[PDB]
Amino acid sequence: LNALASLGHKGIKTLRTFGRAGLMLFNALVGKPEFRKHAPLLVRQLYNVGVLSMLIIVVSGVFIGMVLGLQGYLVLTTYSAETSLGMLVALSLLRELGPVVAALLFAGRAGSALTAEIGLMRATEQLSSMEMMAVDPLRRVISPRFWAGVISLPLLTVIFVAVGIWGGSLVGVSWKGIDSGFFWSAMQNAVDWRMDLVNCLIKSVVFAITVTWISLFNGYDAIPTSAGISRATTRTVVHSSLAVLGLDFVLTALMFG
Amino acid sequence: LNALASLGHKGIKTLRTFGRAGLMLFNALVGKPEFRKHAPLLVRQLYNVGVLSMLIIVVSGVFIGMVLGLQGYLVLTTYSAETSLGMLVALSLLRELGPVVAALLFAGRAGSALTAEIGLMRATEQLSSMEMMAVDPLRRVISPRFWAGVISLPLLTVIFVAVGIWGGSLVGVSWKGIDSGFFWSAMQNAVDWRMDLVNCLIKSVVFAITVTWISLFNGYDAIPTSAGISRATTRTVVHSSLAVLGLDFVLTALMFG
Amino acid sequence: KKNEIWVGIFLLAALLAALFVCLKAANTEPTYTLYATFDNIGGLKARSPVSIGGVVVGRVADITLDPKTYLPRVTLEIEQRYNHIPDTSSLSIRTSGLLGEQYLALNVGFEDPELGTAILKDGDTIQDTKSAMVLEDLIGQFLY
Amino acid sequence: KKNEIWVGIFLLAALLAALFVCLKAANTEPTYTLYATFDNIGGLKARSPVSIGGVVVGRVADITLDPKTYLPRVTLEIEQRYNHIPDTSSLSIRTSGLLGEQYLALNVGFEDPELGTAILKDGDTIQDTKSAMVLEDLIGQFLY
Amino acid sequence: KKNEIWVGIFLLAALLAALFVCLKAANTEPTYTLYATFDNIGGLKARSPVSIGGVVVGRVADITLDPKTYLPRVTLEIEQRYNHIPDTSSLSIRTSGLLGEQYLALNVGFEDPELGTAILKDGDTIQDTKSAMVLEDLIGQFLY
Amino acid sequence: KKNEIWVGIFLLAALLAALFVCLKAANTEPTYTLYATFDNIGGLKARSPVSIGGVVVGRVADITLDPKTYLPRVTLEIEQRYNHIPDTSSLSIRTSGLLGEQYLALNVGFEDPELGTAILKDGDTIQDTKSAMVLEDLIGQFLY
Amino acid sequence: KKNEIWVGIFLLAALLAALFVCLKAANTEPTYTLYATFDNIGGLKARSPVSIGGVVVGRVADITLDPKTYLPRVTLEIEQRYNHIPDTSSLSIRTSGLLGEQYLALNVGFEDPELGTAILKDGDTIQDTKSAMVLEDLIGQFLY
Ligand SMILES: CCCCCCCC/C=C/CCCCCCCC(=O)O[C@H](COC(=O)CCCCCCCCCCCCCCC)COP(=O)(O)OC[C@@H](O)CO
Ligand SMILES: CCCCCCCC/C=C/CCCCCCCC(=O)O[C@H](COC(=O)CCCCCCCCCCCCCCC)COP(=O)(O)OC[C@@H](O)CO
Ligand SMILES: CCCCCCCC/C=C/CCCCCCCC(=O)O[C@H](COC(=O)CCCCCCCCCCCCCCC)COP(=O)(O)OC[C@@H](O)CO
Ligand SMILES: CCCCCCCC/C=C/CCCCCCCC(=O)O[C@H](COC(=O)CCCCCCCCCCCCCCC)COP(=O)(O)OC[C@@H](O)CO
Ligand SMILES: CCCCCCCC/C=C/CCCCCCCC(=O)O[C@H](COC(=O)CCCCCCCCCCCCCCC)COP(=O)(O)OC[C@@H](O)CO
Ligand SMILES: CCCCCCCC/C=C/CCCCCCCC(=O)O[C@H](COC(=O)CCCCCCCCCCCCCCC)COP(=O)(O)OC[C@@H](O)CO
Ligand SMILES: CCCCCCCC/C=C\CCCCCCCC(=O)O[C@H](COC(=O)CCCCCCCCCCCCCCC)COP(=O)(O)OC[C@@H](O)CO
Ligand SMILES: CCCCCCCC/C=C\CCCCCCCC(=O)O[C@H](COC(=O)CCCCCCCCCCCCCCC)COP(=O)(O)OC[C@@H](O)CO
Ligand SMILES: CCCCCCCC/C=C\CCCCCCCC(=O)O[C@H](COC(=O)CCCCCCCCCCCCCCC)COP(=O)(O)OC[C@@H](O)CO
Ligand SMILES: CCCCCCCC/C=C\CCCCCCCC(=O)O[C@H](COC(=O)CCCCCCCCCCCCCCC)COP(=O)(O)OC[C@@H](O)CO
Ligand SMILES: CCCCCCCC/C=C\CCCCCCCC(=O)O[C@H](COC(=O)CCCCCCCCCCCCCCC)COP(=O)(O)OC[C@@H](O)CO
Ligand SMILES: CCCCCCCC/C=C\CCCCCCCC(=O)O[C@H](COC(=O)CCCCCCCCCCCCCCC)COP(=O)(O)OC[C@@H](O)CO
Repeated sequence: LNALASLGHKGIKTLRTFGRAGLMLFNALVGKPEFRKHAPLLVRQLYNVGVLSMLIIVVSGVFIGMVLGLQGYLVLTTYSAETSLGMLVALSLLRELGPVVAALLFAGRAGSALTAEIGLMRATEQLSSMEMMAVDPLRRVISPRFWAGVISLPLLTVIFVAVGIWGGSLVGVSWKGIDSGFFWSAMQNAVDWRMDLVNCLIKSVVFAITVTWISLFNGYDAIPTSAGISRATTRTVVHSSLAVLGLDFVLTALMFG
Repeated sequence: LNALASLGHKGIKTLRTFGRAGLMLFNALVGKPEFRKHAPLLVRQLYNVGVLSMLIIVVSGVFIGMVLGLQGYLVLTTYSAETSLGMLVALSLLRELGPVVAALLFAGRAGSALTAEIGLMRATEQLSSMEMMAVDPLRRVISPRFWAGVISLPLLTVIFVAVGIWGGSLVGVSWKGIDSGFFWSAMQNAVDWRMDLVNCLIKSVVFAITVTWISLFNGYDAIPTSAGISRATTRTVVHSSLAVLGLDFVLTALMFG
Repeated sequence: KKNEIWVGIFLLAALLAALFVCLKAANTEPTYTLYATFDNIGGLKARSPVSIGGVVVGRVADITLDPKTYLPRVTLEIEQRYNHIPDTSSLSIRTSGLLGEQYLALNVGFEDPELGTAILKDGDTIQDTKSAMVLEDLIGQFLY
Repeated sequence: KKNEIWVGIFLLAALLAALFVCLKAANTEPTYTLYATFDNIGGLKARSPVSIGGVVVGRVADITLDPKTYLPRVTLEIEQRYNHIPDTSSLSIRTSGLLGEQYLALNVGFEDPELGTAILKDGDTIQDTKSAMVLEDLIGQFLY
Repeated sequence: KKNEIWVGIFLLAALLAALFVCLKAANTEPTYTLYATFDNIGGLKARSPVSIGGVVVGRVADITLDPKTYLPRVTLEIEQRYNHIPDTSSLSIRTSGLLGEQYLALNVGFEDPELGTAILKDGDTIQDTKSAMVLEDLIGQFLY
Repeated sequence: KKNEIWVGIFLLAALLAALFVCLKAANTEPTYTLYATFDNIGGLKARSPVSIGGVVVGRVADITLDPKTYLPRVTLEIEQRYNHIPDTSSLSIRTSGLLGEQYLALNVGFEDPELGTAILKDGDTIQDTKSAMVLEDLIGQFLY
Repeated sequence: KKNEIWVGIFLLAALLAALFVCLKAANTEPTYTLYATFDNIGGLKARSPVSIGGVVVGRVADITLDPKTYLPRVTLEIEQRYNHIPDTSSLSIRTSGLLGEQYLALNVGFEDPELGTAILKDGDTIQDTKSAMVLEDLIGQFLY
């Protein structure tokens, strides 16, 4: 049939897109450490990825914690359990909202800016002129941006959870008048260091590897035109959000199932 | 002081950016109806905005409903209340997750593709060559894309809630073994048409006006270079996500407070 | 012609999704009006059901505390299918389980023995009635 | 450009006028203030309602434990409609269900006989005021 | 390009090998199947555990109401470590807290007297099996 | 320029006006220290409230079981405003909801009679200090 | 030098945020071991507290089942500060409110009378060791 041959044609060129992505990350992270040449390159990329993402993370964390504090108050006040609001807000952020929503906003703001940057460096032949100076662009361009994304999303997640807990107490204690001694002490003996704090960090490291690898590859593999770069920037947001939400279900069934 | 004069300088040019955005939407939507010329233009834009966004909406809705069904099962099974899982899943989607998460994915996929499209039409002088043929580009280009975004985000939200409820029952009934008569009947007398179904549609229309207006203006006001278009595409995702989450708190305090 | 077919599939999917929510996830008729005045109604609300034997026969419309005696004067919306209620009936307010919603348990005084005892039709009032419970007078009646 | 500023000022004013109307309608009627003192109020917070048989007519503004005798002094806000309440009228604290919030039961002790007692107005005190129950004395005295 | 396919096959296999290991470790030891019949099992579902004094040793595989007498027939899975439970051992259905799940209490009430009673090895039945309990007739007999 | 400074000043005034409209909205204090020794406190934690009649007057910052006799020794922080409590007062531990979450009820058993009973001051010790109930020996009180 | 200052502020903010979570939101020492065998431990778990009078003095490890009798064996981690426990003590499993956790209520037999009653230190066993509750035998002891 002429339909089965076209489906197997797209199934072959999907296999060698996964193979090109495995060769790009392997040749970027392996060989000849170079701790002194890459240390100024890491600090500049840690500004573009991490510092420039703090506005969308701090402002979104306060609003999300305030919605959680308002919506969880109306549920718990039926059963006279509204002193357990701090346990509800903190646990619903350390699982499933701190890791996930900070990864979806990292993929839209820093993941789009990384695909657009690398695809612009191939449209202006900057990566080909680095190979002519006998400098490997996979070690010099790709790998400082990889480690800047793996470092900065775990650091942005812990800021998201901190200002989200503060926004939840801002509704519960300050506006609704829950006793603040009951609010904070019910939270402190419900949050465990192993089941809650460590499992929040494992999720945000798995998400940081996935979002950064997808975002760096879609710029490196883009068609170097002004319309082909914009098509690859949209492809990062779709592939990162389907992979964050898909991996979030598998890690929820493992850690808390 | 030389700092107060620079702050008032940025406070003036922020006022006339809000004024340029109000003039762009007013001159696009007002005057000489033209129902026959714009009806083929609406159907093509309803493909780019609506049909091409169905993959990120259907796949994300199933995963989010499955995480809600798994995480809400472990809470309710302590108090022997696990037949109320369908009430918990449906109400937490009709408020605060159906409207919000479908608007954040609409802003990343369709909002980025609308800023990139219009800014490319100014970089190649297509909007200036339409004014030379005595065709107003604000009525011919901007306004069919506005109504396609206001129509398609309420339609994508109701698909998100439908496949999210199905994914929640897929965990509760099929995997965990809750009685399916108890599951569905507890949902049906908890969901009201006015407090839940109508309030879901009001939120997704307010979000559809805001996301589309931000996304169309940032392409129309972009600096028409290959680096200035990519800067405006990132600006859409930040401004839409801070406005969706900010308006979500104000509408939650009104509707359910 | 490829783009206009896919828009038709996109509009069909949103209509099947709106039918799934409105039917399986959320599920005007001429009624008539009754009247009752209870001592204590605590927890009752507008749009709360009236039930005979468990089956919903009507709603609650606009409680509206009565002046000059300050007793709550509940008025109902019983439906036209059940036009045979004897006016020696009763009413109680019950709690639907233990933490459920609160509803009106319309007991039918199934006698109509003599007198040609009348039928509740629009504007008529009920006499028997019963008052809800408060949980402080339950322990007051238990241990004093 | 002489027009981008006056449009942007009107647009930014029309947003914060919409935001101020919305936030006011989420967080009137002339009322008149009453004061009462209890022995134990446990659970009664601010903005808790006062009820006539189940219908909310009043509020609670501030609790304010009184010096020199150490008894709480709750400040009521009865609405101006219900102006025939005697001053033999009682107050109690009740639970609003089985696990509900807390509320004030304005038990209207109707007498109006050949006595000549006034009604009330702003600043008058109710002396009935039973108390809130504790759940700790009653298990300690019934079960010993 | 002879290398982009063999890397992509190894990479896609290493992802679904990771996904199969993860999903198996979320949803062994040799056990031995046991059967019992009750009069009422209410609440006991599949995969509910069996306990020795509070320590879980067993499971429940399927319930399977038996034809021709209409009594449920639960199938147990005791661990192979605890191979000294006799045939005088009782079963009961308990609540696991106040509002908990449901569980089976494997009461090891061994006599081991002068006569040599045997051991519950594979496929044998327990005849003690009290029942689950219902708080409808118990209130109906104590209050009459 | 000229209007650029008037725009930078009109914004910083508005930016600090909302910072004073919110921080002054939604509401340090000198305190003094008391001590008390119970038999069982179970559920009381640090920062638990201390109440007179339902109004919070202090906190709890210690508890710390003490060696050599194995009794708990709570340290209180009453505010400086309530400096008139006699030494004939008691302390009891009340339950406040579910899941534990206890607090301390300080009943001002004020006498100020002959002999001259001293006001509690910084460092003194309340002697009555009843205890917290246990709920398991209360049903052993009921069933034996 | 502007980019390297802002990275230092970004790293300082993530350290203040990790201190806020680890201290205000979530809050190794040499210990020693005590032994006990209950009849029923229902609900108890590893890392559950031991308490004297309400104050946490240790945890729970090692809840495994004892062979040849099938009675549950619990051994504890009491802390080195409290090295004065008489071995005429008690033990009980209680429920921490009404739906809370399970904990061990170590009662101290504060006599140390004649015969120089020994001190519990590593490896010793406690023999009072009461029980847990099941809620079926409560009403079985009530109405039979
Ligand atoms: C004698 C008369 C008797 C009368 C007695 C009458 C009354 C008796 C009962 C009354 C009611 C009881 C009130 C119950 C109040 C307690 C409710 C509560 O606190 O729930 C917590 C919520 O945390 C949770 O996991 C919920 C946390 C996660 C929430 C899920 C995230 C929400 C969003 C989904 C993500 C979408 C993807 C991301 C979006 C893009 C669970 O914490 P928990 O304590 O269990 O400890 C953790 C561990 O044990 C796991 O449970
Ligand atoms: C592709 C490019 C690769 C680039 C790699 C990038 C960097 C890779 C990681 C960086 C730091 C990770 C921070 C995670 C901190 C959490 C580490 C941690 O302590 O978690 C342990 C388990 O971890 C676990 O399940 C395993 C979970 C940790 C894995 C999370 C990242 C997954 C990918 C990692 C791949 C490299 C790993 C190389 C290892 C050979 C728990 O034991 P713990 O003592 O607390 O008490 C045990 C008690 O319960 C009983 O003794
Ligand atoms: C320590 C723990 C380690 C665990 C390790 C587990 C390994 C997890 C692997 C993740 C791979 C992520 C790779 C990225 C794949 C992202 C998926 C993807 O590419 O998206 C679409 C396909 O979606 C799809 O069919 C659906 C795609 C699935 C999304 C990926 C899910 C990740 C795994 C979750 C599975 C849960 C199963 C639960 C079973 C109960 C493509 O269409 P489309 O042409 O429009 O493109 C747009 C453009 O071409 C428009 O022309
Ligand atoms: C005699 C002996 C006596 C013994 C008696 C002992 C036992 C007695 C009690 C036992 C426990 C009771 C179990 C309780 C089970 C019921 C729990 C439940 O169903 O909760 C529903 C959740 O919906 C809800 O709003 C929660 C819905 C919204 C959830 C919030 C969204 C989560 C995420 C946040 C967004 C982030 C931004 C977006 C992310 C980017 C509330 O529905 P509800 O019924 O109230 O009706 C709606 C209306 O009334 C409003 O409440
Ligand atoms: C800037 C460019 C403008 C482009 C405009 C784009 C399109 C604008 C709207 C399209 C359709 C909106 C669909 C919304 C459907 C919901 C409409 C609806 O029925 O809701 C009513 C309230 O609405 C309300 O609060 C008011 C809420 C509806 C507003 C939601 C959109 C906000 C912006 C709308 C601006 C235009 C409005 C022009 C009006 C003059 C409730 O009453 P209902 O009978 O159910 O029972 C009442 C019972 O409780 C007692 O009688
Ligand atoms: C029927 C109901 C109708 C209700 C109508 C209500 C009206 C609601 C108005 C929405 C306006 C949305 C306009 C979009 C504004 C989006 C805000 C924004 O622009 O983002 C940043 C500022 O954020 C910020 O300071 C914080 C910005 C706030 C985000 C906007 C919130 C919307 C309103 C929520 C307020 C809740 C208050 C709750 C009080 C309790 C800009 O920085 P930045 O230079 O990096 O730019 C990036 C680039 O320049 C990098 O060089
Ligand atoms: C720390 C540990 C966690 C790490 C997590 C690791 C996860 C991250 C790894 C790699 C991502 C890096 C990027 C990989 C490539 C990005 C995903 C990809 O393959 O791209 C397109 C998706 O194809 C698509 O239909 C999507 C196709 C399906 C995606 C595969 C689903 C996930 C794997 C389930 C197996 C399914 C097998 C069948 C099930 C039995 C294929 O382009 P296509 O050909 O259209 O050409 C046209 C034009 O678009 C580009 O040539
Ligand atoms: C509810 C909210 C809770 C509180 C939230 C407080 C607000 C959020 C706090 C911290 C996040 C700030 C992150 C710090 C970012 C600092 C990093 C930085 O300097 O970025 C430059 C500007 O960034 C910028 O957009 C400047 C960032 C501005 C930050 C936004 C402040 C808005 C305040 C007025 C809004 C009025 C709304 C109503 C308020 C009452 C970008 O240039 P770039 O590096 O490429 O080159 C250099 C050369 O171009 C810069 O001159
Ligand atoms: C259906 C009904 C609902 C409809 C909802 C309506 C909401 C949607 C309306 C309009 C959005 C359309 C786009 C408007 C413009 C997009 C937002 C905007 O103003 O852009 C930048 C943000 O500035 C910024 O610092 C963000 C500045 C603050 C944003 C204002 C917050 C929201 C309004 C709170 C008032 C605060 C006043 C002080 C508080 C008392 C300013 O560019 P800037 O100068 O840097 O030049 C440099 C370069 O970036 C472009 O020139
Ligand atoms: C848990 C999941 C739950 C079930 C989820 C089911 C999957 C999702 C269902 C419906 C959404 C599909 C939307 C239909 C989109 C149809 C619209 C369409 O045709 O779009 C074109 C292709 O789109 C496309 O990426 C083709 C879309 C492909 C859809 C993805 C199917 C992946 C299946 C294999 C994955 C293996 C993973 C493991 C599975 C076991 C884009 O070209 P464009 O218009 O510009 O020009 C024309 C010319 O280029 C097209 O030849
Ligand atoms: C994108 C989709 C586009 C949808 C297009 C717009 C959808 C529709 C918009 C607004 C609703 C129209 C207003 C409703 C008109 C009537 C408004 C009204 O107040 O009348 C009520 C009748 O309710 C009625 O029968 C009307 C009730 C019939 C049900 C119709 C509700 C519309 C459902 C919304 C669709 C959900 C899809 C989105 C889901 C996410 C009387 O009071 P109710 O009887 O209670 O008390 C009395 C009782 O207790 C016996 O006396
Ligand atoms: C981006 C930030 C980067 C952070 C860098 C990495 C962070 C750290 C990674 C892994 C944790 C290290 C493994 C812990 C080492 C010890 C692992 C271990 O199993 O030992 C336990 C001791 O716990 C211990 O004191 C170690 C416990 C002390 C607390 C340290 C936990 C690390 C907190 C994580 C940081 C949260 C920040 C992110 C928040 C979102 C004994 O068992 P536990 O006593 O229970 O029973 C006995 C009791 O009942 C009495 O007998």
